Amino acid sequence: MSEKKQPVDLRAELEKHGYKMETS
Amino acid sequence: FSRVQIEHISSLIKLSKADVERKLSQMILDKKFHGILDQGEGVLIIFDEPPVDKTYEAALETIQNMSKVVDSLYNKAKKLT
Amino acid sequence: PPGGGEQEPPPPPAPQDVEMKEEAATGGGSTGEADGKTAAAAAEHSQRELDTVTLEDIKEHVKQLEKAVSGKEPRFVLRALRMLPSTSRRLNHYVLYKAVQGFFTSNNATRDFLLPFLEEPMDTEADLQFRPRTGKAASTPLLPEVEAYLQLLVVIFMMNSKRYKEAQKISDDLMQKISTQNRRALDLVAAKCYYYHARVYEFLDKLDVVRSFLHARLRTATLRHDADGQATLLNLLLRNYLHYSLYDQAEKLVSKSVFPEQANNNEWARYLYYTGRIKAIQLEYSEARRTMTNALRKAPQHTAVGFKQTVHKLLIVVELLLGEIPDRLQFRQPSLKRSLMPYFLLTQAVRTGNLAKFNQVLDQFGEKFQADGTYTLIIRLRHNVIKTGVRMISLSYSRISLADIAQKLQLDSPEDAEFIVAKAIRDGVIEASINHEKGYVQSKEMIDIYSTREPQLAFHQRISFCLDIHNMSVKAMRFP
Amino acid sequence: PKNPDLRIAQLRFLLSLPEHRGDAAVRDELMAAVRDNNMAPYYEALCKSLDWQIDVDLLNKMKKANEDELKRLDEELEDAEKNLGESEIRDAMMAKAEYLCRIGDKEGALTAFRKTYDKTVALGHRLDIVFYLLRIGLFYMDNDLITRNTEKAKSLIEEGGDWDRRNRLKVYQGLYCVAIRDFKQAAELFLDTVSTFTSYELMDYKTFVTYTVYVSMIALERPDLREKVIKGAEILEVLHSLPAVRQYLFSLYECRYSVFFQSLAVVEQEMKKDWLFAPHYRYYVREMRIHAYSQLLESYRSLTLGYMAEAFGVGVEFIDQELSRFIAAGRLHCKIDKVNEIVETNRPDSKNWQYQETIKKGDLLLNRVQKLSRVINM
Amino acid sequence: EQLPESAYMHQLLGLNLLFLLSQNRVAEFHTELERLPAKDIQTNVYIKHPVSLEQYLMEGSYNKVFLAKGNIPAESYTFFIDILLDTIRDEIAGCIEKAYEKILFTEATRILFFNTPKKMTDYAKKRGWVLGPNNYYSFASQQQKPEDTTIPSTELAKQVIEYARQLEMIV
Repeated sequence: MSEKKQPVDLRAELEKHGYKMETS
Repeated sequence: FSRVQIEHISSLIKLSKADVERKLSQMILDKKFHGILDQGEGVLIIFDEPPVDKTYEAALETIQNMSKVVDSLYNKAKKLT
Repeated sequence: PPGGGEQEPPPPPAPQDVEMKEEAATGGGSTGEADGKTAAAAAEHSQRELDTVTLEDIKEHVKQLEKAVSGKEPRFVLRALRMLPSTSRRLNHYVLYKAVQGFFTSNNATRDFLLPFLEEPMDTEADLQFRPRTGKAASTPLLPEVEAYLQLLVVIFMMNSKRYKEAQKISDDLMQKISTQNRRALDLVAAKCYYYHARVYEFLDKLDVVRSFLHARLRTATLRHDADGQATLLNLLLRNYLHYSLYDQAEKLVSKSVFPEQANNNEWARYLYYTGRIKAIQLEYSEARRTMTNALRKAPQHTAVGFKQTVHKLLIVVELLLGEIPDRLQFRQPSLKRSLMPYFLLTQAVRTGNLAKFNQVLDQFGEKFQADGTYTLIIRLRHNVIKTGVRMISLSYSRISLADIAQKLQLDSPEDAEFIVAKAIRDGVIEASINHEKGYVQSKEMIDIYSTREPQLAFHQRISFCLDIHNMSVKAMRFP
Repeated sequence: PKNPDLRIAQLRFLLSLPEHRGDAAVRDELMAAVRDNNMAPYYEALCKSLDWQIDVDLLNKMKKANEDELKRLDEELEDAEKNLGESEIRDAMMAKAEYLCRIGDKEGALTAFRKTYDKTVALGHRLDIVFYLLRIGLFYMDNDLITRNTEKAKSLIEEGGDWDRRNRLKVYQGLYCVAIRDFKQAAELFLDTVSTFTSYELMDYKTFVTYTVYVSMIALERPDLREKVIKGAEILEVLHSLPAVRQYLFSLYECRYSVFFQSLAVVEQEMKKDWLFAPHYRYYVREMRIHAYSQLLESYRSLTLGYMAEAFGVGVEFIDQELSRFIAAGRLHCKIDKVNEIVETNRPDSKNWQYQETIKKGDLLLNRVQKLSRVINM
Repeated sequence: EQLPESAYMHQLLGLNLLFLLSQNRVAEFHTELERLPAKDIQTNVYIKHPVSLEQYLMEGSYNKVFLAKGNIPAESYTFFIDILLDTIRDEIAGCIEKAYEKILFTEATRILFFNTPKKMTDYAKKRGWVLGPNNYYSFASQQQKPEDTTIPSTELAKQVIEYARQLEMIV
């Protein structure tokens, strides 16, 4: 300004989704 | 007829209920057939509320009116610096 | 040695010109602007003085020492003199001292000579017409000098400028009469050195003696010169009163008024950041999010530097307490980024419904929480995790058992499972219905309504009251 | 004059992101470094990849002999300008200095581009220049200079008409639209498919086939998807050669969900190892979730999850946590009921969202005018 | 500000703050600790109990609060937590319904706990709501079914009545 205030201071997923099949 | 049972409408089309449910739902996928079926009781119901027109007008105005105030950002922030 | 010795002459001529003609053209021009028109005010050299002061606040200021023409202090501070036709001879005496400074050493060092100098305008007796010219001729050396922070023997000289400003304050309580068209520029200049009151007093401890003195000045400007005076003095109040307890939350209630008109420009926006943290202490999140957003969105153009980034930092704090926040990593600047780096993972932990993710953020970033000053809401946000966590899973899951959801809701016993959703409807979260036996939470939704009435009916008064104000502006700006 | 250095840039992507390749990526980098006599490229590769051992006199005498090949051309320009033949002079120094700039960075490139800009009277050589900015913009992944050369070339090409090189530009702008996120313009501009055949600037044609078939499954409608792949006569064979993507195309239409994440695993594995696809896969995957689940729910308004669990293997309790956690993310929001065995789709959102754009856009709209209103005057 | 340090100088803020927030005041907590953060951060922190207690008020508790009613810092302040309990009990009945859906009986025995207290009769009357056998209902229905039909249409007319008056003010 310079006046006033300022000058003061489930993933993506790849692996897990493919694993859901062979899990159960 | 909007509301109809699936078994006797498959009797009018002379086809099995498996590919009647999947083809009709495929017609809903194409949006040309307005309605939906019901698998639990074997029902098919047609309903529609076509017009979006007012929302099209609204969106067309305001979405561009964003860039309008962006265009006014050039002039009205130029007098500052 | 020859290079550094011959590079001393080049720098001074630039302050010898612009720093000489800045208060000569603006201050001397404001003299003719203060003789007539009077319209009513304007006094466009007051805002031009703001441009010159903000220009000095970066480069080069004046002193310090710099060992370049320290005779600029006695130049404008002496030789009114005295009545206007006699002042014209002194207007030639500034050129006379330009030749005297162009011949001899030109008194490149003042230092302890400020004692007779600063008291020379009181030796003239007097200017006598323009107090802003006397206050500015003394302060313009001293006010940029506060940026040196030498803290030896010149701090009481800044206090002498504060006493000269107190003589400006007594004259701010008297004449008037009538339309002291120069007191708006006195509101401008004094607000500056009232913030220099803040800085110089903050060199040791709080200014509390000047809190009763500020209340003396803020109340004596009531109701006459409060315009543009009360706004800056209220920020002078609110800033350090936000640093030192107490009662300012209820004090600004009875203080308002508003206080209209908002001046100048970003002053009201930063005030809505100051009182924005205030109104955020009451925790009502619609008024807090609107006062925090309107604080940052209303502030052009910067630089400098990081406090305009600080209002954006604390802005979305109330949005974290709302329960829904976007990921702000795309809004990071080259500076604001490195400042908020802990606050990044904080709002990322607010988006997620995980408890350990948010608690680990608290334990690790607690040091940065001490730097910002916002603490108390970090522990209660766990209730925002249980409400957003249940908003998540309920709408998410078809029918969820109270034992399976008990992992993310961390208790979710067969009893409190009723209240989690029920008391969320009290807060307007989720409509999920639960028949409790084992049990299981079956979440459905049917709502078709609203999105209509209040938006369009308010837009009527919004647009109309707006264009009415734009009328009050354009219709009144046609004086030329 | 592209694919040799195009593979070098692909080797930069093979070195950069994955940290688990320490052998093949540096090997074929040196195999491509000993040819084309690159200098500045192997400096950036020297900081990123291994620092050797020793290069020094090897590539310094190669840059010395190439300097002799550089100084034979740069000392022929004053001997060639001794005679006069309009182009019979500067066309040699514009193309070979770009080959001398192919030795490094942007310098000879950009200085020859604006050099020859005032000479060539034909658009073919101007578009060849455009090809040089596009390859040098592809190596450094800089999208700033790839827009300007094409914007100036198309006006001369579309004045106008072309067959081959117009399809070439469609591949370029398709590679730029897929460099950033554009789903529709990539497949729409790649609709030419086999008409581009194979070119040195189009690199491997099979990779281009994978580029258009991977991007045509997102923003393209399901009837339009099968209209592209199945009804397309020329594209069907080149997508049939690779069963990986063809299996994903015909199974997506087959609606079977038991092969999806395995076929998507092969598709995503190809998505990870290809450049410029790294930022865009995170949305691409969850988009394929809501893509395949959009036709899952649309079958029936009220669906019995027992019928869903009939052939899944196994979807009894899996679709509960799977679809739910995808609903919580914001993908395919719906209200489903259990022990009543009702999956209710929904929610059309034909009331709130219909009128929401007014107040939504009007919020920031009237906000942005509130700024400019209350700022001035004072 | 400088005074000899007193033992109760710290907790007089926090224990009064305990009763302050645990009576469900979400504002006065922030402005009570808004003096300066430093004195609150150092040590002797009683702050964790009330805030989590309030999270257990909308949880609600009852259960975890009764377990927190066994462990209190406390200290020496009793009749504050007595009215604190009273303002908790009545505000649970105020924050429950309207509107909540159908639930069973023995979990409404879990609502007010005890075994079969007379407070469950006081609320089942006050709520109203419904008293069902072995169940409870929100009928009927959900509730009162706001339409709103043409009741807003009158003020809709009035809206542009004085707005066209503002249109004539331009004109």
